[PDB]
Amino acid sequence: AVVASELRCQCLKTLPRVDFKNIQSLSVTPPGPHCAQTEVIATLKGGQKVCLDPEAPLVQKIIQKILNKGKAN
Amino acid sequence: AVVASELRCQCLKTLPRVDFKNIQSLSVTPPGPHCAQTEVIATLKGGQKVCLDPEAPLVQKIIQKILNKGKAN
Repeated sequence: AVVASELRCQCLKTLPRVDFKNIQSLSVTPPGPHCAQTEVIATLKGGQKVCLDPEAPLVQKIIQKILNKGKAN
Repeated sequence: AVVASELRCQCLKTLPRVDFKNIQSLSVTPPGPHCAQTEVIATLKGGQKVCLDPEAPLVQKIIQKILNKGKAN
């Protein structure tokens, strides 16, 4: 009945460091006529994704750590 | 008939800086039993997405520029 998903953002909320070690995927997109702020979408290991910080600026470090965690090639 | 998408990666190839200013979305995911390397997926403005560098390490700068391009709040 009532509405809980309209002119809000990319998600009701977001995490600054979703189950990091679990983060098995990520999705960053700019804001729109409501999100009023960039937002991302990270997936975890096991089957559980969601929306994360705005480009994880404060968590960027831990993020750059997740992005640089592919130094196995 | 022939197969062109098997034990390869997240995409046939990837861009180090897809239509950046157009990049209207992004998706970063780790490699698997074939990609042998982290890969991402960025979308452009107009309706055209694809796979980008591996966390755009060399292009990370221009990327951090796209991630920090939300300083309008």
